[PDB]
Amino acid sequence: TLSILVAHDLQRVIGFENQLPWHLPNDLKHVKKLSTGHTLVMGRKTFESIGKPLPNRRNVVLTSDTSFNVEGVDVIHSIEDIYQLPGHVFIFGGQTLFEEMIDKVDDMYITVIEGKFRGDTFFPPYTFEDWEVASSVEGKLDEKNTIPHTFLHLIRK
Ligand SMILES: NC(=O)C1=CN([C@@H]2O[C@H](COP(=O)(O)OP(=O)(O)OC[C@H]3O[C@@H](n4cnc5c(N)ncnc54)[C@H](OP(=O)(O)O)[C@@H]3O)[C@@H](O)[C@H]2O)C=CC1
Ligand SMILES: CCc1nc(N)nc(N)c1C#C[C@@H](C)c1cc(OC)cc(-c2ccncc2)c1
Repeated sequence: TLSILVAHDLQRVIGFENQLPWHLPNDLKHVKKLSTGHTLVMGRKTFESIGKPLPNRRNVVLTSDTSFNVEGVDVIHSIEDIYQLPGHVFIFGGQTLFEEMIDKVDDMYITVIEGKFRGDTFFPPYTFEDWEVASSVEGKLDEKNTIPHTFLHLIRK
């Protein structure tokens, strides 16, 4: 299974100056629950913005840099290498990897952040004409999660 995992706003903003524009604990839990025990594939800039692998799953980084070798991270150098990865693989960002992979994935786990933020990186445009809504669940608002948000699971038709 090859999936996209992404959070984007009403205009498909995903990032700003190598950071997420929002702070949403419910979304991090969501990500943990989905990917624990599986594989995350991410671009080099995305990895460096956090700088540490996420524990309890395989962390894979795509980069042209043949000197890359981080403790607890696996490296690949070609998009083609993604297909050799075993198990459930989640394309985890950022913009460049999303653009490269959106036409190739089976399904998408999207957190729609119902706001308009300033961004410099975007999720590519897509149409529901090509994607069936397997599920759509509103996030609960509270003290620490104060932006409305919706978890979508979309499956390519
Ligand atoms: N809201 C969300 O769900 C998410 C948001 N983000 C955000 O996205 C932004 C970063 O996106 P972006 O700038 O596009 O960077 P990326 O994370 O997509 O990294 C780009 C780098 O990945 C490597 N790479 C990509 N494709 C290839 C390839 N085909 N072959 C070899 N290497 C490749 C290259 O590394 P190299 O230059 O070393 O060769 C390239 O420079 C940040 O703001 C981040 O916060 C990221 C993930 C999720
Ligand atoms: C969650 C934000 C998020 N939400 C959703 N729905 N999809 C995503 N793909 C991401 C994401 C992401 C990237 C920036 C990312 C990569 C990473 O590579 C290790 C670690 C984290 C991370 C480690 C720990 N705490 C917060 C974030 C985030």
